[PDB]
Amino acid sequence: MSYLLTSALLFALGVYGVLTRRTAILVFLSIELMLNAANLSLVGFARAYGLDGQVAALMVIAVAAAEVAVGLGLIVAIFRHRESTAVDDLSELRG
Amino acid sequence: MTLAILAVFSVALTLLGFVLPPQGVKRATLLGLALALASLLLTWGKPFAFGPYAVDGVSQVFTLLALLGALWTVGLVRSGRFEFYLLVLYAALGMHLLASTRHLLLMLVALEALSLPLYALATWRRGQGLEAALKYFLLGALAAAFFLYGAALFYGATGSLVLGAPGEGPLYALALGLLLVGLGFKAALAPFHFWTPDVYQGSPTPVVLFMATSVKAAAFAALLRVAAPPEALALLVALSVVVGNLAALAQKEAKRLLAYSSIAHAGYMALALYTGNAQALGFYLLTYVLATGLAFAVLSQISPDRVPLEALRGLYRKDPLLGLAFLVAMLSLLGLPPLAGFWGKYLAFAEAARAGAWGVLVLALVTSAVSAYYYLGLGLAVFARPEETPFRPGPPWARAAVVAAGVLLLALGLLPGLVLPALAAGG
Amino acid sequence: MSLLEGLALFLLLLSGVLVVTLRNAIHAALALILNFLVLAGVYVALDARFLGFIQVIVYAGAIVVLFLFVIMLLFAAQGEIGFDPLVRSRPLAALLALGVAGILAAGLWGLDLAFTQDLKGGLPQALGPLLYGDWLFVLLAVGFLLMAATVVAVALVEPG
Amino acid sequence: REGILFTTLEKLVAWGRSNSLWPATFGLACCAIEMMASTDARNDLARFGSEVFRASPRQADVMIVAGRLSKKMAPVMRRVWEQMPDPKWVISMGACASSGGMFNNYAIVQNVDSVVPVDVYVPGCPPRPEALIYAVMQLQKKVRGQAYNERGERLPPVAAWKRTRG
Amino acid sequence: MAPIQEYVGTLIYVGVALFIGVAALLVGALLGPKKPGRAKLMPYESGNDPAGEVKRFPVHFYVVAMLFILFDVEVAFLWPYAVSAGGLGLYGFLGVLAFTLLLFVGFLYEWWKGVMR
Amino acid sequence: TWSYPVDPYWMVALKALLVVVGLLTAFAFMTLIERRLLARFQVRMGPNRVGPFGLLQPLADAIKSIFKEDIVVAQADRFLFVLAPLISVVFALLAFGLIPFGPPGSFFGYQPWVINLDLGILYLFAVSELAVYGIFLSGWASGSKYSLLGSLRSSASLISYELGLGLALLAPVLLVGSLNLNDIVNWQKEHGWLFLYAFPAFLVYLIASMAEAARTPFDLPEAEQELVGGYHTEYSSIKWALFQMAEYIHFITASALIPTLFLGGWTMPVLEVPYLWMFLKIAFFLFFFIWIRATWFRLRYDQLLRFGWGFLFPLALLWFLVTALVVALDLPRTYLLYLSALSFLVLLGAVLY
Amino acid sequence: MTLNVGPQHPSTHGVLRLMVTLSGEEVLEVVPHIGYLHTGFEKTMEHRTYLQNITYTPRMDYLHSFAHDLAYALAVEKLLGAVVPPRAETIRVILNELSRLASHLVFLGTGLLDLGALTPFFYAFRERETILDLFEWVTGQRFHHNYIRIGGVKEDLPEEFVPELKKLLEVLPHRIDEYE
Ligand SMILES: CCCCCCCCCCC1=C(C)C(=O)C(OC)=C(OC)C1=O
Ligand code: SF4
Repeated sequence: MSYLLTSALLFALGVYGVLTRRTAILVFLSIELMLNAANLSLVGFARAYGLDGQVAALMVIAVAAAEVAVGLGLIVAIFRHRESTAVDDLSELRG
Repeated sequence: MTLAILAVFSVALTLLGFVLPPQGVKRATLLGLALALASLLLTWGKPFAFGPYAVDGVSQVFTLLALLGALWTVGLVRSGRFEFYLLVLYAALGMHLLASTRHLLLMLVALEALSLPLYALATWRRGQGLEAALKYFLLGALAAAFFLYGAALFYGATGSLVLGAPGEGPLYALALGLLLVGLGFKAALAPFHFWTPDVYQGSPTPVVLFMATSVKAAAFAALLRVAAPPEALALLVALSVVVGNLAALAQKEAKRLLAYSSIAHAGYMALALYTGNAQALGFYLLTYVLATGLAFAVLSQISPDRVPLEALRGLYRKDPLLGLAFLVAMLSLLGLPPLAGFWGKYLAFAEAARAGAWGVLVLALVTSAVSAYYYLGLGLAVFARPEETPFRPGPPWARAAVVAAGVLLLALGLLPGLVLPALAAGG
Repeated sequence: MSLLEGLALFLLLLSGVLVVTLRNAIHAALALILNFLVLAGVYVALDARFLGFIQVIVYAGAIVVLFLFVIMLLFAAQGEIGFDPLVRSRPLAALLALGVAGILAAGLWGLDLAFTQDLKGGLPQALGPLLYGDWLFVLLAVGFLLMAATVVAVALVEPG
Repeated sequence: REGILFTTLEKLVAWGRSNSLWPATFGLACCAIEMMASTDARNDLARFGSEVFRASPRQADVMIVAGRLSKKMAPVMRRVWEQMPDPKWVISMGACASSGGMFNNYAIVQNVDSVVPVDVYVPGCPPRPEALIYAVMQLQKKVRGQAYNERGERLPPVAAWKRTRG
Repeated sequence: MAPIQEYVGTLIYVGVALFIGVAALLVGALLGPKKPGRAKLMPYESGNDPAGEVKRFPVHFYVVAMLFILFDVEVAFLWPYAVSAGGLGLYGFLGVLAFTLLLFVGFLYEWWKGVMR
Repeated sequence: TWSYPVDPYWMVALKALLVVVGLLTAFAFMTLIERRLLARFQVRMGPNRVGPFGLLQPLADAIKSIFKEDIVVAQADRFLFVLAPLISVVFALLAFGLIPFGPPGSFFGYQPWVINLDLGILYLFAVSELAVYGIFLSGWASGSKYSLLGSLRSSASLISYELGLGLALLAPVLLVGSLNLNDIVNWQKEHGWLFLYAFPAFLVYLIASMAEAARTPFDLPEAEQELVGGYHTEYSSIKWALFQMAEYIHFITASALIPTLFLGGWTMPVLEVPYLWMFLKIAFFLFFFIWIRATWFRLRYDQLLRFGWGFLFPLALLWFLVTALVVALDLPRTYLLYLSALSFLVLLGAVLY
Repeated sequence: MTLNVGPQHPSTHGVLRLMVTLSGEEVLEVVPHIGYLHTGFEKTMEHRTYLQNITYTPRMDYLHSFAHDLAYALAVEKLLGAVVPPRAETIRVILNELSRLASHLVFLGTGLLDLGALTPFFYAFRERETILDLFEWVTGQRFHHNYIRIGGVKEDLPEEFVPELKKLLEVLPHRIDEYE
């Protein structure tokens, strides 16, 4: 149970990352932290409920890898020409 | 047995774009989507299950809606970049996989597989489009994190990751809420709706068409499978409809206002989740798909980049058929008799009242009455004096499509007793 | 067990503190890699062994390497640039962060379960038959997702 | 701590340094081809310890000044000598390096001892490679404290220890 | 399976090795002339500005590394198939075959598009 | 670890220290032997000096490397600069104990190995990635964009071929069916010399093994002769020694791994002596690789990546799918004998035109 | 990368300074900077005897030096109307082309070494040493030989030279074929 509570704490920490971090790339880092804490909880419950959560966590890692590739391509595309990746400077579209 | 054709055509055209011009790639994409649609028809009421992949009425109808939207949005784009269409097939398949399963993890895989090409296809190089894509991307990945923690706590609450499992108390409710967060975010339910206005304003008009039809369709196809409790459902509906319409009042731009209207319509659709009829919701989503596809086809004929409200006025004088279809669509999104949008509205409200949640329904109905302001400010201006406005009078393809959509809306407003039987398992 | 497990958890927690705290992208990435190393250790401790070594192989070896490459190609080391500070967001989100902890803590406390099943070690030997078989369809879906992600990134740059 | 002031250790460490001399060439001119020849397949500086040749200055102790030193090139050599690890020696290869040689004019520094502490000189134009071998032998037996000048003195083992650098 | 104590031994290995490693650094630190000067700290090459200030270096490295993450994911998928192959019979193989095509297409894709980028 | 016993903790730690000092002595003597072999190749001679036979040069070098002003460069990151050599050295030293030098008890009583983890190749794969980690982390840490370029090339190339390693090494696991190397060795004892079956994949492994700093990708890069490589150009006394030491350690590690997997890990068909034949094959690969060190040019890592990407890895995956097809149908193994013999004959006969 | 390919580093033979304006692995534009070896021949020669100047001419291009000494000799001979005996001329072309082969040998050695393989630097240089011995046989110097004179040559070739030159001329073709 200590491991799953630790997963909760790490998920919360990655949430504070995404809320806090100013630059796109560090936000993406926090996103990976969150997803991997989730996979930790999956591993705990996979130990508990019969081993399916392990293959689950593997597929989750693959998904995270794919969306990391695309998200980093995008982060590059926006701020290769542009100034700092900092996301608070993007306010053109307002409600 | 549709997935066979989807995989075949996707993989084939993927490589073929290297040897074949993008125009031929587009022709092949249209043929592939049409053949997938035909396969869906010939499988009407013929469930096919191999793994957790389960073809049922929900998957059938909702994926048919998404296929129609994809066909329509492919019709418009003439890009000399075949990639701008390949993702469509990809995206299409993703949404299909979202509907055809109850498995949370494969549902997540389908979510990402359909959402990534959406993130990419909103890039006309237009500066605001990139901001839109980035905001959408970050919020989508956050929602995937939420849904994944919900799946983890679900696998904790039950030995399987399939919905409908017995379910515990507070832990199962917690998992349900964590799943509902991401799913409603994807379905434009408040207070998880913030992404939709920015995304619809920034994204190119045909892409917004494809999204506002197929994304919401597949999202609700997934949502119906959840055991969504009444209380959270009520709160999401109330806030969604209220915020959507009220803030929609002040909008000066067509596409953004359509985004807020789609948030309010997500609020409306979320009622059937009380009983999860999925037949009445199927019909509701059919009407909405027709209306929104029509309206955004018009918006794409006018301007892919951006359309302000005033630009639409006088649209009747140019083309009468289009003006009539646009006004019919305005009513269908308002839910006014004798149009099928009212049929979907009434169906969702019946499913709600049967569950016995009243005050939320009252608030929803008052807000729908409020919506008449802008539904009219768009419908009625159709006759007003046209100011200077760019108009490119379309091909015959889109004209026939818009006319067919309007005729279908009026018919199913008059004669819904045709399709509604065949929105269950095939009764 | 608990003796070293507590220390491992404290290392994980401190690594998370840094990976969300440190302003230097490189410092952050290294903290994350130490996190994944400890996390693979925990996985192995949790009778799931193959997954921890794939975690070190793929995530450490492949991805956060690429992140390092990007933050070195895109300097970005002093992330705190272009502030638009919104200082109110610093504590507030933390409370929301605290919120998102407590609820989950509330969600999982008083929960004791069957943490004893004969997995016989999470070797890929035993992972195969589930993977190819019952789970083969998810595998094909993942492969298709990867194919789509490749094409997406390619068309995403594709200068003309 | 400088490896000094213990009867056994200083002898041993100086022995080691002497035999492990890692040259960092500062190739300038025609002497440098004979310097390359000091390792060739007929007369190789591949025994005394100077086989390995890290042209980087962060990985070498002995600096072999091989050629004419134009004045624009002087401060470069100044830094490159300064850009060495501190136990460093400067060997002056060729006539042009030690004195002005036949080029006694505005173009060349007339004594390298101006910018860097020169330890050992080796005349010749060019010095036969074996003159470079004898020069590195001079420096070798020097750092052991086994070197005497015509004044008779024991000379300090390391030059670049005797300068108020600045 | 295999005993867990061996994995424990692995950790002990690092504990010793790292320790001697750190010890080496300590030795290297203590035995030194330690004569700090401005020019010794200079980055490189004669006065200032070895590279200087320019625009960002090529993302080609990002391309290679992203490629690598996806294909290493592929390899991590292939190993469980590599171990348990016969017991799954042709059926099992069939999946990975189609699977391979998918990522192979990806590779083939990036081959027919190429990276001069 | 079905069939293999376990030693006490204290003996594990002491074996660790023993392997450390043995790698010190061994890599020092192999630096000597590389000097001498390079010299012997180019008709010039080695150090007939400070020996008698030259075997006192490493001591002089080690004495010089210390006292050599271990420097902390200003304008460089304070902590990472110190930390990186430790990373590169530690993650190079470890992950060599797994390689068995004999049957159990052939260590004068206990055990040839240190640890015999059930998942060997995965552990090796991880530490292979982490060595390059240390390398280019040092490259950045120096704060010289000169060395930055070199560290970038290093990581890119080595990691590309680190990918290709898996698509190569799949096949022998298919045949053996275990991830503990000792099972693979015993497999090579009964059926024999795995490489005979897997020549093509073996090739793309050998070429891949060249990438891990051995020589001729040779855009490692070395500080010498090109845009200076990473992990040096800023290190003076002990850290530079640590870097090159770890590079040599990984060198001999690969030269020992290649025989164990594909060829005949010690386990000789004839005369079956525990250590000596393994050390002889290690020295053979070392001599071949030093032959390469002397004999060939650079690659610029652009054509190198084109080569690995388009040529090596498709070949490795093709062979892997063939082997998996066979094992799934399992009808004979002989079809692989036939196809591998033909593959070697083809990859050779195209030379003699 | 406003990169400073410095003088003599990185191991660029022929010490030269390059300001490579560069992004990535291409080459945008290299701004050359020289002046780091200017010795002042064209000035000092205004203060040296004609005969003396043969002490100066070869030490500029140290690979193909005897071509410099030969060009100087011919220039002055044409200037003051000098006559070269045919033997002097023949030995002149022989030693000059011999230093031509020496130059090409070191050229290929340093080329392959600077980027590429290190081994073939030695064999060529091995042969080069024989060439150098030849010069030491006749001129008493490895290279930079002060042999030619305005009228002709310093002195005759010693008795021991010619067999060594034939030896080298007999072994060289196989050597060159090997390199090719
Ligand atoms: C085994 C390594 C031996 C090389 C030692 C000398 C370093 C290389 C630069 C020296 C050099 C200079 C100055 C030089 O001017 C020159 O001629 C253009 C060379 O070769 C053709 C040189 O090699
Ligand atoms: S002393 Fe002679 S060989 Fe040496 S640099 Fe001067 S001119 Fe050249």
